[PDB]
This record gives sequence, structure tokens and C-alpha cells, in this order.
Amino acid sequence: GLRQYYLSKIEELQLIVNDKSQNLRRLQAQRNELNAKVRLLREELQLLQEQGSYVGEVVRAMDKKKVLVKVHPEGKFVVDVDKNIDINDVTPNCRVALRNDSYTLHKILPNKVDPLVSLMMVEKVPDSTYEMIGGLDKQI
Amino acid sequence: PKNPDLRIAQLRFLLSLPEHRGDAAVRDELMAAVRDNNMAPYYEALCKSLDWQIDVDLLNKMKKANEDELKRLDEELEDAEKNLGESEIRDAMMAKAEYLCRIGDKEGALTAFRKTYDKTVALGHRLDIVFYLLRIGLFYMDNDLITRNTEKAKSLIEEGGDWDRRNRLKVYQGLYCVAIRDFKQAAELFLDTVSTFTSYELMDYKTFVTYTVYVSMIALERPDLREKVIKGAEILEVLHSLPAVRQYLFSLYECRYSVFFQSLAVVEQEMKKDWLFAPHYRYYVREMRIHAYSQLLESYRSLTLGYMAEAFGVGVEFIDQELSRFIAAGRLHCKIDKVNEIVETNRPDSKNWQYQETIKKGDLLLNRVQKLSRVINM
Amino acid sequence: YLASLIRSVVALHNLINNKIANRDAEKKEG
Amino acid sequence: DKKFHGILDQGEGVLIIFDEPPVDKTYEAALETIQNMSKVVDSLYNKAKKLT
Amino acid sequence: GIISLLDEDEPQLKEFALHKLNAVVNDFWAEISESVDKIEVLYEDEGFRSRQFAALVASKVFYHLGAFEESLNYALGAGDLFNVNDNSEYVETIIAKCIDHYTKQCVENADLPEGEKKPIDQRLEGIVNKMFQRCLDDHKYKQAIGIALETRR
Amino acid sequence: YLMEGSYNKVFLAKGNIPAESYTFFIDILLDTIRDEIAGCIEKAYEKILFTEATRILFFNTPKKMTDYAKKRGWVLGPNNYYSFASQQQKPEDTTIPSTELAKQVIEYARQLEMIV
Amino acid sequence: MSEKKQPVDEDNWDDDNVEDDFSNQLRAELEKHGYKMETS
Amino acid sequence: PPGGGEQEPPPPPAPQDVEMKEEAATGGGSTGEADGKTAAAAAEHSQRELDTVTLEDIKEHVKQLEKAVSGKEPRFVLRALRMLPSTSRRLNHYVLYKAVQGFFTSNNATRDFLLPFLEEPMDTEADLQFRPRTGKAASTPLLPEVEAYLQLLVVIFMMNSKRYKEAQKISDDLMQKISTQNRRALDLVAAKCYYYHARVYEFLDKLDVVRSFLHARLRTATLRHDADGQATLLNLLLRNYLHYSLYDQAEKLVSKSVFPEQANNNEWARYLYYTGRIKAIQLEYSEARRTMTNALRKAPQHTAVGFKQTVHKLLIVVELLLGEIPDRLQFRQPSLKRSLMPYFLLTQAVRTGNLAKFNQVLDQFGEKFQADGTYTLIIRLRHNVIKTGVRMISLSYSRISLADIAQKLQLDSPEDAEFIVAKAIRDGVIEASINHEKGYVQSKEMIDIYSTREPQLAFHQRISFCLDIHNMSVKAMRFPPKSYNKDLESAEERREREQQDLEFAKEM
Amino acid sequence: DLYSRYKKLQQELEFLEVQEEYIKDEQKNLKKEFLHAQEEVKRIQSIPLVIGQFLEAVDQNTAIVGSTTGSNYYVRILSTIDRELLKPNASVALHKHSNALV
Repeated sequence: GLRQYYLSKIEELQLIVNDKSQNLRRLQAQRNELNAKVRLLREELQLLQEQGSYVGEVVRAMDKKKVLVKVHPEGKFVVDVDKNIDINDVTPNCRVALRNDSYTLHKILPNKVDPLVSLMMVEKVPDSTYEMIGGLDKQI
Repeated sequence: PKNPDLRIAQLRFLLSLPEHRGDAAVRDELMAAVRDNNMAPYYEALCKSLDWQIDVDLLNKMKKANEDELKRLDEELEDAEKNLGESEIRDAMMAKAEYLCRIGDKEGALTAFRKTYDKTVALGHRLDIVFYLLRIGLFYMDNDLITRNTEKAKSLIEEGGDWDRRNRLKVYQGLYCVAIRDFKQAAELFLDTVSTFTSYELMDYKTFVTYTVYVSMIALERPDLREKVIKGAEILEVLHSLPAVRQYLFSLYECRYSVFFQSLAVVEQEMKKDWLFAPHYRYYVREMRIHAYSQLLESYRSLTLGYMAEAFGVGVEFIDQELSRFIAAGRLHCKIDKVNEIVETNRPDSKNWQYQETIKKGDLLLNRVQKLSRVINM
Repeated sequence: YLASLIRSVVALHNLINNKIANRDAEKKEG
Repeated sequence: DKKFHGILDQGEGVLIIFDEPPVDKTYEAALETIQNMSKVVDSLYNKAKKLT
Repeated sequence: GIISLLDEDEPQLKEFALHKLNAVVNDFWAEISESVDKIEVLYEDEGFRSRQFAALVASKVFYHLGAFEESLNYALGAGDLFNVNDNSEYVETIIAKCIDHYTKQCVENADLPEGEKKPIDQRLEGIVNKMFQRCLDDHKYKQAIGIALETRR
Repeated sequence: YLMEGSYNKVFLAKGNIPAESYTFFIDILLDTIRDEIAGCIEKAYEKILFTEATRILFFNTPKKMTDYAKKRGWVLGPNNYYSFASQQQKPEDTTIPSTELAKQVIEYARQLEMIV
Repeated sequence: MSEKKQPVDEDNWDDDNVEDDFSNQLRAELEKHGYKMETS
Repeated sequence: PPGGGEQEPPPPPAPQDVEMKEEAATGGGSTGEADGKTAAAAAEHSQRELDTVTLEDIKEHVKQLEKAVSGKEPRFVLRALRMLPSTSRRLNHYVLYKAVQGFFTSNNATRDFLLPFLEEPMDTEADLQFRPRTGKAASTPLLPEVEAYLQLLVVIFMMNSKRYKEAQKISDDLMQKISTQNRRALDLVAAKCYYYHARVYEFLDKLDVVRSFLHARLRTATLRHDADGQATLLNLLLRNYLHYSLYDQAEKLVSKSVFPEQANNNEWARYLYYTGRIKAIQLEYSEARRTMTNALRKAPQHTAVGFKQTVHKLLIVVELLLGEIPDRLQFRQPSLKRSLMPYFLLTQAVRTGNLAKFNQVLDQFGEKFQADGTYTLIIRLRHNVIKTGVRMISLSYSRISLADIAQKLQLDSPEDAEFIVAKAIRDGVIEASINHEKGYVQSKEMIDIYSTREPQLAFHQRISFCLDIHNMSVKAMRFPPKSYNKDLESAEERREREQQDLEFAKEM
Repeated sequence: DLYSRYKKLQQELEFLEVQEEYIKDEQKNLKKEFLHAQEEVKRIQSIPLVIGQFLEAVDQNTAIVGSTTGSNYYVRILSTIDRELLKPNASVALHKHSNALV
């Protein structure tokens, strides 16, 4: 009688295991995202106490992982780089981020602007096409 | 060449659907068909037509000349790319791929047109290519492709004013909005009738005038009719050339109800004959009747039914079965009495009928997101 | 009725934003 | 021509006059939102139905 | 259809009806599933030669319909005709209720045996120790060690 | 025909039986429509004389019109059946919506902020 | 997927509602009025 | 010989290639991952099994010269399939019978030779404890017998193959079904074989044995295991009870298994239809049009002529029993041109108020509705037609004689036109009175339904529903938050360097 | 063994039952504490505040401004600012030491 009596307890219980465990797995991750939001939110008041980062301007690089950087208001500095930045990735005439306490090279911002694009932006020629040419076809 | 091209499809309609009418359409459709290199668009129009057994040399001479134009494109491309202009291959077939658009089917059009779209850096050719796509999508009623190049057109109407490319475009939105049953948008796109022009597709400007009056007489109420179409000199002088239509409009505005049926069966009968109206002539005059019933019947409260036969249009039992089918149709706000022979009306508040359309659209969109909610998550 | 009607469409749009997130994450991540 | 509104009697010539400004502003402004969101769900076909 | 002749008031057509309640108790089992429950009428009646077989087939039809306690009580009062067989897919049904209600009653009887104890219906423990003797005689004692805990005896 | 208001055709069928007697069945049918007409007098009608509703069933002048005229209203009068078409008391209930809607609005608030 | 056993084997709707009220009610009104000018 | 000798040799070459990848990998994972591993987590061999149904539904058509399905059965029946030392040679035995088909002639299974393709479950170390192997590998030759059905000396071969399948089925019904999906996988395999069983062994034979046998198979369901036998064994219970006339409909009311609990959008989907026609024949009181609609909206992208034509018919049959009617032919796919004529022609007359126009439909297509058997429900629509008439005229005319309304409704009798209209008040289709002395029927002007507290109820039906679809769009979308597991604070070494630089600023 | 296969298997149903109630408690507790920390960050705003001008952002939630002292900086944000109130030439608030968006 242990076959048709005792084994029937096992086929029953496992069905409650399989979905209450699943509801648990959903529920604890449902905690976990909110917990990461909480500690991530608390960390910022400590992290925002950090000082800012300078912006600079790479003239050109030289030997032994160093560059030549001149801030607009101040003077040119010979600084090093951080380990996550490549020399060939450092282009001449490019802006950077710069930490202030040791002037370690931080990141690589945008791409500034080509001195010619600024020039034509100043001049503003009235851009044109063939479709606004009135009867000058032999000159074309 | 697509500028006379709409009359062809209109005459395909005129050949096909009026079944008695099958002689002169296959005359003049042939007159334009087996000349000017038309090859593809008439094999199933030939199925609807007779055998026309010896068409074979007629095919071969015209696919022969088509082969001549094709091979001289093929003579054009290599000297075109040899000494290069503005990519003179696609500068050649930006003129002759429209020849291939008329003559060949839509594919040799479309890959050459989406091809040549990337050449002309100014919109002054791009938007004309888009107009060509609008016209062939109108021909094959490419109802999704028109939705593309309408907006893709409109994206190029900003820079510049280009009102010969915007007011011109409003004609296309008007003809599509009258292809579909969108009348209050159709007259609204037919607002101007001034910048509209001696076009290729309505070579009579007055045919456009008939179209905008036929849609406007539904689309707007009396306040507008008693300002806009009655005092427009530019709209007045062209219906001054029309004996029937000038009578047809003024019979409604001047409260001439009995002759309004007489002209109404004329306009509805021609609309029954008409291509690109013929989908909705049965919707048109059933609205015109209940609108005319609204105009006369919303003046009085105690108007009898036996006044309307001699005063309005003959047939008392016709007025009986007509009016009922409309009170029964849930419009035409009155309540007819029978065994004392009087018609009584009411006034409804704008709270129940305004509610009704909201439960229509609410249940419709509930069906919509209900269905998509069934679609996602298996 | 209008406000509750729009709220469901909002949450459904978030569900699409979730599907796109997990699918293009299963084959890419593995 | 709706510059005046009311009714006109034929039995003895009586103009029953009546007016109220109905609530126009609510239901149609709520209604055009619905036909916006219809097009929204039509765009949701173009990022959900074809996509996944 | 044979349920229609339950108004005879002759104590042989009830017996002729319960001739047809054990072999055809799967097709119009669905018919007399909820409609007629006059088992307890003749079962509590002074009419004998029925009340013996009827609580068996009531313990059949009330079983599948969630009335596990109804088939348990008529399983108790059904008689010698009930427990005469253990060669079906039904002894498994009745021991999983009777041993269950037995020992879950016997946890309360493990709390308070003194007073308000069990009115055992003479097989409510009889198949407990009887099926227990089946577990002894079937050579298994890793289970006979177990139910001996489970009975709280 | 019993589904719609076909009555006279039903009492034609009553008798117009082609099959056999069916008498015990058409007498139950003779009744279960007697209370149906006996309810059909109770709609908003005018003064019915002692002939019209007297002859709608199948009687000339027994006291069966006294059985129904004393059973229900439309009482025996001066050639008169009385219309107590009142239908007055039941409207103008705000309080029962002010309880049921007091349930339903809370039921809105439950599945609106309380997480489920 | 989609096994689906066999036990058995706009442009269209506003015209269909015109067919709903107006499936077949006089079709070509052109002469009935002129047949009611002398009767009515 | 050249055309058959060039076109006939690639057929074996193709399909054997794809069949060494569908059910050879299913042979590896369905037996090696469900008989030995869990399959509730990984049951993809069941939808893969659906794929190896849908390939073979449309795969075989011909009587199989070149032995391209008829040579599979000498190949695929020598299967011990016990373990890798006995199946690593079976992988060679998928190649050796290609040399038997191509080099030699195999055994041509043409209506005579299936019995030496059946008696394999005893020899070659074939067993039955691997009923993942013997049920799938029972069905896979049990199918193509009955797939064509080729009604010519294929009913007893089918039948005895179903008897071996019944032996495997008894081993499932009694023999150690615990936690292996031995029962659960063979509820899909049992379920599918109930249909070929039910295509050749229902209408030809006497399904009524499988009624009580089906009470046994359903009887062992819901006790040991509680899914997928709860599903199939109830529609499969239903499909001839509907076809016949058993009382199980109130049985299906008192049934516990009316839920099979998320039955996989096929049995769960059609189940709502099969219980929809229940209350159709037991007098739709608008209760089941929501579950007819639900059965329609739960159906896949297959076709409409399978059953979606039939639910599209009956679904607004019952709405014609109510009185409301939508437009039906508005999606002219593979059915909204073919099967609609008599039916849209019927509801065309129902939307009118005409009495004998309904007869002009019913004589015209009575036999077509008898081809569907809906005729006993079509016959009662005259009540609804006259409700449409009395609602139409009672809405249209205010003060109308009863001596006009029977004449317009062609009722031929004013004397009971008092009585139809009288019931139309007595039920609630119209309110006001009748001057029976005079003859005119007056109707009051009932306006202002807005302040009549009702469209609040029309709201409140839908407010709760839209909150429910919002909340279900919350419940079935919180899955995403997974995989990714670390949200670092900032760092460790950068925290130490921040302590050093802050220590230098403090020293400064 | 066979007997432990049910005792130890209901044992983890008793043991398993607690945790869903537990995370049911944490599900509200992290909300009610998250509101407490939610306001907690804005002490940095306070009073002694200097003014720069927003230029552009590198990425999500880190940007580049120009101080009215004259020099430009690579600065951090504060989280609760609606980013759609920034546009181009925004006048922003900078902390007088940490030099970040306020």
C-alpha cells in the first residue's frame, strides 16, 4: 500500500515547489532592482563631493605616454595619460577631460570644430544649385 | 510620359464596368494603346476585351521600338560615364526611365526612380520624381505607397515655399481624399480653386470646379455656403458657363426643392457613370436626401406630411417609406405621426449623440489594443 | 475612461520596451 | 441661416425661442485623442508585430 | 434511464437497479452524477438488502466530484461489499482519504485523547491496521517503520 | 407560435390537432395561457367594455369574468374595466447609487494604487 | 507550431453600410418621380 | 527511366538529410533530456514535435516508388535506442539502409507490408521503459500510415499499429509515470493519436468504446498528474457528444476540469468554442458570445476554413439570436468571399423588418444550413425578426394604427397584431399604450438617456476592464529584470586613491 | 531511503513559505526608505552657490559647463533635474567647491 499511498505524496508536493519557487525567483529580483536603486541613490551624495575635471587642448603628443595640453585661459602643461587611453587615439588638436589634483589625462571629449567650418559659417555664402540657374547654360 | 496618362485608366474603367458600353472605349483605348509604345498594360484589358487575334506583329514592332529606346539608353550609359556630367546615365533615365515608366511596368519605373533619387542633390527633380510615384501609385491605387511619398514629399515642402509644389500637392491630397470617402477633408483640400491650374489630369478647370462643388455641398453647412461659394467670383464665373450645375447648387440654396430632385437624378446619374466616384455614388445621394430633409424640416415643428408631396417632391407613400427609413436609421430628428396625418419634430441636445460616437470609438480602440494585447505575449 | 484608457497603452509600450530588451539580450549575451 | 434659432409654427405663427450653450468642449477634445492613439497603436504594429 | 425506476416501493427493483450500478458506472455515470442522490434514502431506510451496495457506488460517484468526505463516510458505512476488493484504481483512492483523515484526526487525538475521541466506524482503524498488516506481509519495513510513526500510535 | 404573440392561431391549433387526442396537454396549454391573457389585461389599456375582453378568450358570459375580474383588477363596473396604470413610485433613487457607487469607486481605488 | 486540424475543409465598409440600409431599395431612381408627377 | 532515374533519386537524399537533423536531434534530446533529465524546464521537443507534425502533414503524398517513405520503415524500425554503445551503431544504421534503398530494393510499403514494419518492439533489444523513445518512435510510424489515410487495406494496419500504441499507452496508464513527463509527453502523443484514431477509428467505427475507455483515461487523469490530460480528454470527450446528443453538457457544467489551466492556446483556444456551441444548443442568453469571441481571438495564423469559418458563422448566429449585429464580410481573406452567401444573405434579411423575406432566405438555403446543422437554431429567428420590426416601427412612428402595422409587416391579421405588440410591451421592447377601441398605437418620446443613470454602467463595465488590462500588462512584463547582477558602489582602488588624495588635501 | 523523501520535502515547504512573506515586507520597506533617501541628496544645493552656464553633455548624466569665473569644466550632474529643461544656453548652478551641476 506504500506504492499507491506513499508515492502519491511526492507527485503532489513538487507542483507546489515548481511555482512557489518561481514566484520567489520573480519576487527577490523584484526586490533586487529596487535595492540597487537605493544604494546607487545613496552613493551620489558622497560621490558629488568630488571636485570637478578640467578641460584642455592637446597640441601634440611626445615620448613615454605623455602629451602637451594647453588650457584656454592658462598655460601649456606636459602631463601623462591614464591607462585606458591610446596614443594613436589621441589626435592632435583635440579636447580632453583632465583631473585637477595630478593633471592625469581623464577622457576624450567630442572633436571641437574645423577652423574652416567656422570660417564659412561666419561668411555664409548663399548656397546654390543648378536648379536656380537662369539661362546661363553655355557658361555652365 | 505620364502627363496625359490618367485618361487611359479612366477609359479602362469606362471599358470594363459599364457592360453595355464596350465599343468606343475599345476603339479609342486601342487608338492610344497600339501606338505610343504601350505594351504591358493591356493583356488583361485584352482578356476583358476580345481576342484581337493578330496582335503579334503589333506587339513585336512596339517592343521592337521599345528595344530601340532600351538599346540607345544602352548606347547612352557608357559615353555618359565616360566623360561624366551629373552622372549622365541617371541623367538620361531620369528623363527616359519615365518613358520606361509609361511603357514598361511599375518595376522598371521604381528601381530606376529610387535609383535616380540619390542623384539630384536639389529637390527640384526629387519632388518631381515623387510626383511621378504619386501618379503611378494613383494608377495602380498603391494605397500604402501613396502614404509614403505623400509624407516624403511633404518633408521637402518646408525648405523653400514652393507653392507650385505645395498647392500642386494639395490637388493630390484632394483627389485621394475624394478617392476615399473623406469629404470634409476633400473640399478642405479643394479650398483654393485659385492657385489650382489648367492641369494635365483635369484639363478642364471646370471639371475640378464641378468636383469641388459636389463635395462642398455635403462638406460644409449654410453659413459657409452663404459666404464662400455664393460670393466667390472666381467660382461663380466658371459655373456661369454651366447651365445645370448653377441650377443644381442654387436649387438647394434658394429653397427650390422639387426641381432639386430633377437635377439630383442627373448629377447622381452621371456620378453613377463616373469613374472615381462610382465607388460612392450610392453613399452620396442617400446623404443628399437626408440633408435636404434636414434643411426643410428643421424650420417648422407642425409641418404636415401632405404638404411635402406638392411642395417638395411628389409621392406621399414614398415620403412615408423614405422618412421612416431615416428615423429608423437613427438620424433625421423628428417623430412622425400617422393617423392624424402630421409630422412632429423635436430638438436633441448635443449630449447623447455626442456620447454615441464616443462609445463607438472607445469600443473600437478597446477592440484594437485588446487585439494587439492578444498578439504580443503569444 | 479616457485616462484609464491611455494608461494601459503606456504600460503596453513599456512591455514592448521590455521585449526588445530581453530578446536582443538572449542571443547577444547567451 | 442659423443667425437666429428657435422654431416657427404654422398653426398660428408662434416663434418658440430657446437656447443653451451645450458642452461642446469636452467630448470631442477627448475624442480626437482617441484617433491619435489609434495611429499610435498602428505605429506599435510597426515596432512590435513585425519585430518580435 | 435506469434511474427512473427509483419509485417502485418494492424492495427488489432497487436491487435490480443496483445490479446495473457497477459495470455501467462510466457512461451514464455522467447522467446520475448530480441529478439523483437517493442513495441515502434507501440507505437510511428500513428497507434492507439495499443500503449495502448503494454506499459503494455513492462512494464511486461522489468521489470524482470532489466530495471526498462524502465518499469517505459512505466508504465507512458501505459495509463488507466495499473493502472486499483491493484490485482496482480505487483502493488507492480510499486509502489516501481514510489513512489521511485517520492520522490528521489522530494528531488532534495526539493532543487530546482523553474525551471527545473518535467514533471509529469499525474499519476507520480496521483498514489502518489491516493495510498495515499488508505492509508487514509485503516484506517492506522501511515503510512499515514509517507509517508506524505516522499513525501516532 | 407561443414564442411570439400568436394567440389566436394557437387556439386554432387547439382543436386543429391532426395526430391524436392530446387533451391533457392542451388543457395545461389551455391554462398556462389563461394566466397569460389574465396578465395581458393588466397592460395600459382604455376602458374595455363587457364584450371585448369578455370574448378574447373563449367565453360568452359565465362568471369566469368574475373569477378574473375579482382575481385581478379591471374591476366589474358600468360596462367598465378599470385601469390602475400607476407605474409611479420606483424612480428617483440616488441613495442606492450612493451606496453601490460608494462601493464601486473604492473598487476603482483598490486596483489603482494598491499593488497587486 | 500552428498544427490546426481540419474538421471542415477602408475601400469596403462604408459601401457595405450603404448596402446595409440600401442593399436593394429602388436602385435606379430616374423615372419613379415622373411616374408620381401624374399620380401625386 | 531517365526522368524517374534523375528526379526520383534526390527525394531520398533530401528528406533523409533533414530527418537526420530534426528527429535525430529530437532522438538525442527528447529521450536523453526527458527520460533522464528534466523537461518541464526544457520541453522544446514538444514544439519541435509540432514541427515534426507539420512537416509530415504535408510531406508525403505519393505511393512511394524509390522507397522514399516506404523505405524508411525498414530503416527506422531496427532501433534498440538503449544507450550510446547501442545507438552509435544506429547512426550507422541511418546510412546502411541508404545502401539498401540505392544499391538494392528495400521493402515497398504499399498497403500490404506494414505488419513486418510493426513487430519491432521485442526484437533488436527494443524495449518499452523508454516510452519517450517508444511513444515518439511509435507515433512517427503511426503517423504516415494514417496521414494519407489512403482508405484501402490501411484501416487494420492503422488499427494494429494503434494496438501496439495502446500497449505503450497501457504502460503509460499504469507503469511509472512519475515526474518524467512519461504521462505528460504522451498526453501530447496520446492526444495526436486520438485524432488519427478519430479519423479512421471514429466515423467508420464505434467511438462509443472509446467513450468509456476515455472515461478511464480521464479517470486516471487529475489524480496522479494534473495537466495535459485535463486538457485534451475533454474536448476529445466533447467532439462527438456535440455531434451526437449526450447529456454531458450539464455534465460539463458540473465538471471540475472546465479549467485545464493554460492549455497551450490550442486546446484552451478551441475549448471555448466547443463549450460555446453547448450553450448555443442550450439557448444562448448572451452568456457565451464573449467566449465565442474569446475563442475567435485566441486562434492562430493558419487559415479560416479549418474552423475559423465555423466560429465566424456561429459567433454572430447567436448575436442574431440577440438582436445586435456587426458587419461580417469585411475581411475578404480565404473565407469572407467563399462562405458567407447564404449567411450574409440571411442577416441581410434579418436587418430588415420584413417577415416573409426571411422565408425567401430559408427556402433558398435551408439545406445549406442543414449542411452545417445550424438549421435548428436558424428556425427560431422569426421572433427576432418581429422584434426588429416592432422596435423599428415603434421607434419610427409615434401614433400609428394597428390596422397599418400588420399590413406593413405582412402579418395578415390585426386581431393578433394587438397581441404581438402586446407582448412587445410585456417583455420590454416598447413602453406605451394602445387605444384598442380606436386602433391607434401611441408611443411616448423617451429622451434624455444621459441623466438616466445608465451610461455610467456602460462606463463601469469598461473602467474595470481597462484597469485589468493595465494590471496584466504589469504582471506579464516584470521578467526583464534579470541576468545583470552587480551594481558596484564606485570601486575599491579608486576609493583608496580618493582616501589618499583627500589625505593629501587634509595634509595641505 | 524512501521515508525521508517526503519529510525533508515538506520541510522545505515550511521553510520556503517564509521568504515570499519576507520579500513581501521588503517590497514596501525599500519604498518607504527610498522616499527618505529621495530627499536626502538635496542638502548639497543649500545656499553658497555659484553660477555657470551649460554647454553640452558627453553622455547620459555627465556634462560640460562654463563657469562665470571664465574657465570651463567637466562636471557631474544632480539626478533630480528634469533634463528637458536644459536646451542649449542654460544658466545653471554650481557647487562652490565640488563644482558640479546643482
